[PDB]
Amino acid sequence: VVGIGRDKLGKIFYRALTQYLTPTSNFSQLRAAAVQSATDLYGSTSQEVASVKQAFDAVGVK
Amino acid sequence: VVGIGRDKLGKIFYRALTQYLTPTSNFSQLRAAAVQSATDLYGSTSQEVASVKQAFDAVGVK
Repeated sequence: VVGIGRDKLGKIFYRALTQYLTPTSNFSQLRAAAVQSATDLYGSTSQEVASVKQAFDAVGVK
Repeated sequence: VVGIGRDKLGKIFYRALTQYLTPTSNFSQLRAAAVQSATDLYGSTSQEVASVKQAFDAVGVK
């Protein structure tokens, strides 16, 4: 699973938008925002961060 | 009114990244990707689409 267990990504991504993201966002801004979000929500010793990272990998290159 | 609960938001963003997004992505590209994910998942005139849009809309104003 390329993002933990789909629905569980919710917390990370929502936070990544409303706290870490900008109106003038690119792909990389999202990446950092999402990793930071995961790190804060579930700790960084977690596969939850690794899963956030994994999402970015398979973007168009499925 | 993010009427789905942050946990549902995860389903969307996995699909948004891996199936709908580009390597050379931007905020506007992501808007569509997430909205479209939510459409596929929960119908078009859906609270899921409403909650997704709202996230992007808040970010875009500050």
